[PDB]
Amino acid sequence: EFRPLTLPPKLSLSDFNEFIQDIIRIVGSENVEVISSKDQIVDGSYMKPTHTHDPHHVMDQDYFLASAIVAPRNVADVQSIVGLANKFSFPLWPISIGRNSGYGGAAPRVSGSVVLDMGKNMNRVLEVNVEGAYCVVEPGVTYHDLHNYLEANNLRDKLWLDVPDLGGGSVLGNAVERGVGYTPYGDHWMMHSGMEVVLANGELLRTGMGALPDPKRPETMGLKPEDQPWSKIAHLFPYGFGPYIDGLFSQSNMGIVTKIGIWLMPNPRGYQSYLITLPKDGDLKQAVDIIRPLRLGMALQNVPTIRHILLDAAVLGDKRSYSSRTEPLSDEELDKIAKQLNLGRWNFYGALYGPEPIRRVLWETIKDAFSAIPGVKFYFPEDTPENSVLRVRDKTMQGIPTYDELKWIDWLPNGAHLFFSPIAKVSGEDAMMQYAVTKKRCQEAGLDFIGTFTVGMREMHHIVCIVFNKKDLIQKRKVQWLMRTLIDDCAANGWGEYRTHLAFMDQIMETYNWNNSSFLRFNEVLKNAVDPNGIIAPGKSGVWPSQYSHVTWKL
Amino acid sequence: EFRPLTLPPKLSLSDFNEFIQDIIRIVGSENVEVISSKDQIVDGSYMKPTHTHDPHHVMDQDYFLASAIVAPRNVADVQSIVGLANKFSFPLWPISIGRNSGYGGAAPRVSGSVVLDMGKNMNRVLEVNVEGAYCVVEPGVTYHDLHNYLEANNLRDKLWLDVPDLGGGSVLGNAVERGVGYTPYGDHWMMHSGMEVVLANGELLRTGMGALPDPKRPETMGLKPEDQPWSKIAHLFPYGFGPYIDGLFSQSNMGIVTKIGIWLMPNPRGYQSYLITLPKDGDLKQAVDIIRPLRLGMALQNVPTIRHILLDAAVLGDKRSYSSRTEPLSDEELDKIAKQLNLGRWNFYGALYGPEPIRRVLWETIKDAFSAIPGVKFYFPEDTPENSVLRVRDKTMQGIPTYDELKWIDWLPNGAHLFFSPIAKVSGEDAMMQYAVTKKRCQEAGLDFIGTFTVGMREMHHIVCIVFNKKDLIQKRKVQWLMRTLIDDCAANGWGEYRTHLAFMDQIMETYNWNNSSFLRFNEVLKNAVDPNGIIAPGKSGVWPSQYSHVTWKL
Amino acid sequence: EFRPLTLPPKLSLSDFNEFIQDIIRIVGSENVEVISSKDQIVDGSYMKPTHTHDPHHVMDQDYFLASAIVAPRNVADVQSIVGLANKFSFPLWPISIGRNSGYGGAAPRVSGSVVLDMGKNMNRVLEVNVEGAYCVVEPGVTYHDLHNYLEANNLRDKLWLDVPDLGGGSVLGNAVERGVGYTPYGDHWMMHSGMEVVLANGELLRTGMGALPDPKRPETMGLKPEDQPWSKIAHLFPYGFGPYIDGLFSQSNMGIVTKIGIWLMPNPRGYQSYLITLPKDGDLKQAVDIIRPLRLGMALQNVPTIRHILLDAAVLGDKRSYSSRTEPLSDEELDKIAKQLNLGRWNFYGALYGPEPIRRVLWETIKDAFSAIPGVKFYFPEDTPENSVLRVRDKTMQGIPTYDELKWIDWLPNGAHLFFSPIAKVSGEDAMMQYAVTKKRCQEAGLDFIGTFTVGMREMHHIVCIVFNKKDLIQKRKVQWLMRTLIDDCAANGWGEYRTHLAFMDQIMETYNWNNSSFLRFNEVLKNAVDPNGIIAPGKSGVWPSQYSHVTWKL
Ligand SMILES: *Cc1cc2c(cc1C)nc1c(=O)[nH]c(=O)nc-1n2C[C@H](O)[C@H](O)[C@H](O)COP(=O)(O)OP(=O)(O)OC[C@H]1O[C@@H](n2cnc3c(N)ncnc32)[C@H](O)[C@@H]1O
Ligand SMILES: *Cc1cc2c(cc1C)nc1c(=O)[nH]c(=O)nc-1n2C[C@H](O)[C@H](O)[C@H](O)COP(=O)(O)OP(=O)(O)OC[C@H]1O[C@@H](n2cnc3c(N)ncnc32)[C@H](O)[C@@H]1O
Ligand SMILES: *Cc1cc2c(cc1C)nc1c(=O)[nH]c(=O)nc-1n2C[C@H](O)[C@H](O)[C@H](O)COP(=O)(O)OP(=O)(O)OC[C@H]1O[C@@H](n2cnc3c(N)ncnc32)[C@H](O)[C@@H]1O
Ligand SMILES: Cc1ccc(O)c([N+](=O)[O-])c1
Ligand SMILES: Cc1ccc(O)c([N+](=O)[O-])c1
Ligand SMILES: Cc1ccc(O)c([N+](=O)[O-])c1
Repeated sequence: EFRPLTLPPKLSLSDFNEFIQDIIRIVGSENVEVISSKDQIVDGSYMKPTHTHDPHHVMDQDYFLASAIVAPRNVADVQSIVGLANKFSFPLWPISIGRNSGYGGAAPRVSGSVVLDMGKNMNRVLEVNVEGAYCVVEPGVTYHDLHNYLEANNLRDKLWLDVPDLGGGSVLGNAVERGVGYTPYGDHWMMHSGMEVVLANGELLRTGMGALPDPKRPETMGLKPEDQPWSKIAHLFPYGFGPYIDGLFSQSNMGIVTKIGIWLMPNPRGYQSYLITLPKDGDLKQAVDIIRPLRLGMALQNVPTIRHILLDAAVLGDKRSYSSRTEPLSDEELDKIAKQLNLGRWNFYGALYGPEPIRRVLWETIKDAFSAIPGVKFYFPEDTPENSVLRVRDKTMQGIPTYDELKWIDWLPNGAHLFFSPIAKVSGEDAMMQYAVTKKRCQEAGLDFIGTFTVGMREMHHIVCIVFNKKDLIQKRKVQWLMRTLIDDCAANGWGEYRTHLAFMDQIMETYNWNNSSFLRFNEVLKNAVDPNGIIAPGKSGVWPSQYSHVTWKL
Repeated sequence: EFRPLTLPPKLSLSDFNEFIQDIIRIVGSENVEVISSKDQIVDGSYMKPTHTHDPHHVMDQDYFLASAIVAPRNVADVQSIVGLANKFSFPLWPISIGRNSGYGGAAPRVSGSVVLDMGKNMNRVLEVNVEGAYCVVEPGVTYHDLHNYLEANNLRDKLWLDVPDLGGGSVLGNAVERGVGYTPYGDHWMMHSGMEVVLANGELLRTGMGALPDPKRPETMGLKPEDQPWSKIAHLFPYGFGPYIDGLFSQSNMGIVTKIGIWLMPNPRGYQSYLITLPKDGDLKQAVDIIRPLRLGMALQNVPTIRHILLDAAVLGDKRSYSSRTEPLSDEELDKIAKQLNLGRWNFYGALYGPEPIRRVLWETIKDAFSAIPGVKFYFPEDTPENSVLRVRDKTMQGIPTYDELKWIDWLPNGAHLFFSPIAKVSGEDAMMQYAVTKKRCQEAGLDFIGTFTVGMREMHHIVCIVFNKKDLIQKRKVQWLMRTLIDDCAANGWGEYRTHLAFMDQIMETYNWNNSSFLRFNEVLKNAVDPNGIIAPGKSGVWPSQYSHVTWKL
Repeated sequence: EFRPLTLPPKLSLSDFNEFIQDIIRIVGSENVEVISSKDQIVDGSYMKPTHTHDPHHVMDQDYFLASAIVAPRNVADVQSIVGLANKFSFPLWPISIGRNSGYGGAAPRVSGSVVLDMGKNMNRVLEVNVEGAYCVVEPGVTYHDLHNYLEANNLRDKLWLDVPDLGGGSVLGNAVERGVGYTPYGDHWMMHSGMEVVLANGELLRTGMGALPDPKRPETMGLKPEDQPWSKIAHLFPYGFGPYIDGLFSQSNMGIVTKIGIWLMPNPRGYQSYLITLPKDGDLKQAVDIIRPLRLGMALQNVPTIRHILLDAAVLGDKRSYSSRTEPLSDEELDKIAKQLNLGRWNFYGALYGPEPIRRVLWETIKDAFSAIPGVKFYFPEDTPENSVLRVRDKTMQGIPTYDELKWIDWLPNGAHLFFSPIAKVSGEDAMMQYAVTKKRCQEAGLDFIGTFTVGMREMHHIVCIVFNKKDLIQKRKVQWLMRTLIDDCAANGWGEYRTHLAFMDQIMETYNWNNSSFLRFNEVLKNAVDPNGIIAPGKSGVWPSQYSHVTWKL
């Protein structure tokens, strides 16, 4: 194609054309796609995501957007595209699914960048192994896809998938990002083993035991490396020998991932989701403290989650379906909605897995522990209305994907999500302070507070859900202001953020400044050593190649 | 001091002297120690380890040995020593305890290197936190030290330490090496969070949330960075934000570690070790298969271990105390010794943790499962003689360190350990093949086979114990030959090794050659980028700085 | 000499010795002085200042301190010392007087640095010219010295010196720093013309018209450049032709200044100091607003100053001589002390200069303007007790130096000054907000607020006087905390600082970060271009040469 709406820094249209001309010859025109005009700038839907920019844009819609899109047919193409990118110093921005909304979606940090759609063609579930209780996968496999594959193959009785709320995302895309999930296998990054990735220099590289070569059998002769099988231990033990480099690949521009090993929980032989509604707002504090020991003690098995009242209601209804009021709902109004829905001002969803004797025993401990809270009330999914959030999480908590939760994005008219995500201690006092600070700022911006803690062993990801109408420019600015201020306040109180949207990766990296930004400095060193040309996703997590001046690029 | 018995490559005695002269001015003479003569080359004891070379030398005793030794008083000294090392391009080789015997002990890969004794002065238990259920520590803290600290502080009822067999090693030294331990917290590397290390350039760097700075209070003003407190989440969540670099620090020369966060298991409120003796040699196969599901299913909680007959006997007695025979004992003789000691030809030690109802239920499942094996017999520690290996592991399985196990090193006269450690699937067929291959080679070398599997979730570390008399030069050569051959055979069958001795790190790295040694190549890139001068432990895990020619150095 | 208590970064004692050995050969032993021991670390007095470190240390006393001291005999030596410094890459830190206390005194930012005492030998008043109404001077001339020179020469009737509070400082040292003074000639940096300085490369360079060479007369033949006379216009017009580089020399490490032109106010033919006591604390606001127009309108001629009550009392008495209380005095107590001393809660000192008709007219306007304030009261020096602060400033306001003001440093036991100095608008509202913020933080730290505004045309330097006992380590930390917090708060409100102490130049430079620290980046470029080796005062104002890593050095 001819003229992109915008282009990478320091490059002529003459060069873009020779570059794109060459890519089309490689992947064929069916695969390439140049962004020539506004009618191309459509904000999709979660069901059919837009690969050109951020769907949930806090900033201008056309702010971050690609010059083109390119779907490699397979690994060889990636190696090739990468080679061309080096010739032109054209920036790439890889993606498996494009489903990362609330964190910038498919949009690239630096505009005019070519977006590699790793997912379109490399869609394959490469392997599922019952004895090893794991599988292998390409960037294209969403959670739903895997679930079906297990189900078609009747393997669902043998092994369970762990899954985040909405089911559409890339299994590996979410993994590299360290996204959370609900079962005992909830920490996604923790559950991987052996990976494969294309370096900036286009060379292939497996990791961990992935490096020990599978011995040569007559049947495997002549295979290209990307097609060669993995050795037996590759997916069973992550460490390998020597330095453990896998982390360099999480949340970073060090290289493009092509396949990845992921564990799978054997069917536990027992399950029963549950609920415990906390009556008061202040109950958040005692509940957390009651939880701390249950988590360390292994009473609570999976990643449970304390949900705010509005989150469950957002799933059940629009703000309009509850109040004509155009401002943050009052504590009074919040108490009222809970009475309508039968929920507490906070609501703890969780689960039990195992044979009955284990389950019965755990259930006692849990129920007995939470009783210290006046007014607590325990419901099983059966015990609730056929639309309840519980009936839904009951599936999420057992590997069944769904999409019912997107409904909450609809609280305001033109829904658009934006996640603020500070980490917080498994402490009632710390959790209480974080909530208050986040709430007041929200009120200042005119937004309803909404969030959910997701309980890790020694920590909790506090996930603030900023819903906002994507067409009110004023609200957007208030929102940008909201984010930036929240970042600084929590920072000023020991709180970090585990992930964020393109428009703030720079600010958040800056919070990580102990010892004069020593951490970032070490990374850039690794970065430039690995990708001299800064071809791969420059600016991810705030790491900039030497070519990009921090003055022009930071934000 | 004046003249070291050997010196680093490419360096004058004139330079060694100016270098050492300067170090003495920094750390004071009490801290430095030059190796001038043979009387200095004493092979210590496990209780008082030698810092100058390998105690268990398969190779010549004086092969790998330092030019001097230097104990930094604190972090500032390390930064300083490092700075001098760069001026002279003198190679450093860090160590916390020196306890890594069976993997080369305190000896450096490249001879004449200065050995940093990080442990002598930086001995402090920096923190223990009950709510977070973790602690922080300097290189000097051994497992015993921590246990006492917990016990002095009466905290032992609140939190348990995880511990490897012998208790003397460095808590962090073993952690960076990814050493195994017995409780549920057995995977040491997995249990860390937040670290601190000195880069080749001497700059400080915390990691993970360690990077988010603790807000400034009047009390903490003026503190030097190394003395500054960590932010609240630092030890609670390992990921931080951006690339997860911690692995670059495991089994590698990327930098020197100064402190490290480590988790601690809350007292489980229940415990009972157990034993299950497998009668026949061939029972190894079914036992493994019976185990696979129990492990994934969480029936088996901690890292259990299948011990070979001779290992338990070595603890109970010398080969001489069982046979005047100078060659590998026959299967007949092996069957006989088991009858004497009441053990099976294989013996599964493990444990249960939790309230009685959980414990009772698990015990049923386990006992019921293993019964498929004809002749199995279950003993509790009480049910056995007051010297039994079980009475010992009962302590190991609950965080109590010991030293009773060193007795096995004594099988031959001049005991000397050497660990061959291939990883193997949690499969009876795979486990059986690995054992046979390892045994035959052992027989070829005239050595008794001895080993123990240590069961991970999806894998098992097969630990071959090569005992050999450290004074028979012939036996040593047979042993070198043994190792090298075993490395190649297992390689030729998909088997890797998770760790090894200095004399074979090069060979083992070479097994990891998928795609033309792509893995090693990526590392050297990272290496040279990070330490231009190759000052830090060159050759660790086989990674060589550009200065060392692979022709002269590899081995 | 042999061994300095500390040394510059990256340097051997062997090198220090060869370096110092060579300097001694140049300047002779009388001039050099190595710091070998603690007895050398004496905190002097203002009358006999210590050249080795900070007298008023907020930080550890021995924190910032030189390796040695060297007094060049003349310009040639400076050029030479500089040349040696380049060979060794030894850092220099120039100073004229050492009188910069409350900003770190004679101490160097980077420790172990050699301190050039420019003042000892280069002490000469090079010229005084009545028609041009200016003079020329070396680094050694203090204000008192110049005053005497004028007075010996009977020139005092012809021209007046402008002078800061205490009279001991270097006329040029204070000028390059942009220090303030009391007469109409109060802006010191503004009053200079033509300078001379030694570049990092040791080359000489005059500036402005200083560059146009004085034509050659037989009498001036053979003169060395440093001894050559200036052309006629050199001291009369500052701009010269082409880029105006003089500013590169203010508050920066660009080069060492050797002489400098400075204007002198012709005797005005009339003078009368005055006072106006504002009764209430809140009167600060209206007073400022009444002042704004008087300043722009030229009613107020010199740099007047609004003094806080405690400042005048500190001069009159110790906190102990007013209250046994160990904490910040109450507003009540403050009102009481004013009644005792006859002063307002704020007190405006200023002056009139000119023939009587001008003076009479101005006096009316001023008196009439300030009357809008209820309770104001106007005193002439005559109208007050023979110890009054007014009797003192009456001299300061006419070029007469004094030392009476040091008495205020004595408020606490071990007096030690530390200046916080944010700039503020000539507005009652802005001035009021700044005062409140600064006061509350002071109260938080347990310190009495004390300060004085010094009124510029369109702005006011708010000078917060942090007195603190230099031996209470706790108080010191509270103070460090005080400074750092004040810096951030004022920053968060548009307020900058025109100068500061070594321990905070880095933090303050960071406040100046518009557009991604663009300002600092531009400077480092200029820095490294000019001094490749970073020999000259690295870290001044936060500007670091490329050799110093920002991670290790910043603070
Ligand atoms: C709207 C929403 C989002 C959401 C959620 C609930 C709602 C209502 N619940 C989630 C949850 O419980 N846990 C979670 O982690 N995320 C959840 N989200 C956010 C989002 O939907 C998911 O995180 C989703 O998995 C993200 O999208 P996807 O998984 O498809 O990722 P992507 O679009 O490919 O972007 C991935 C990013 O990582 C890097 N990347 C991706 N692929 C590669 C390859 N092959 N190589 C290198 N880097 C890669 C890119 O930087 C890209 O930005
Ligand atoms: C003889 C023996 C050994 C043994 C064992 C049973 C017997 C009878 N059981 C073990 C077990 O159950 N699990 C295990 O991991 N090891 C066991 N061993 C072997 C050995 O005793 C232990 O592994 C022991 O912990 C190792 O010694 P130590 O822990 O003291 O380690 P070290 O002497 O300091 O050497 C550590 C190596 O790692 C690197 N290193 C160490 N400190 C640093 C720092 N600060 N910075 C950077 N790198 C560091 C070095 O490369 C060094 O070689
Ligand atoms: C305690 C105190 C201080 C004070 C004051 C009242 C009291 C009670 N009143 C002052 C006032 O009204 N105005 C003012 O500007 N300062 C006042 N102070 C602070 C201090 O006493 C004076 O500012 C004093 O003039 C500073 O000391 P001095 O003038 O002697 O300066 P120095 O010791 O030489 O340090 C100068 C700095 O500038 C750079 N420098 C100095 N000479 C050179 C040369 N030749 N070349 C290059 N740079 C040079 C150095 O960086 C040095 O740090
Ligand atoms: C809904 C949601 C969004 C982003 C996250 O990171 C997340 N989590 O549990 O980690 C959950
Ligand atoms: C005894 C021993 C020696 C080395 C190891 O690595 C080990 N392990 O369990 O990992 C156990
Ligand atoms: C007393 C004092 C101290 C530092 C200054 O800067 C100052 N000034 O008027 O500029 C006055």
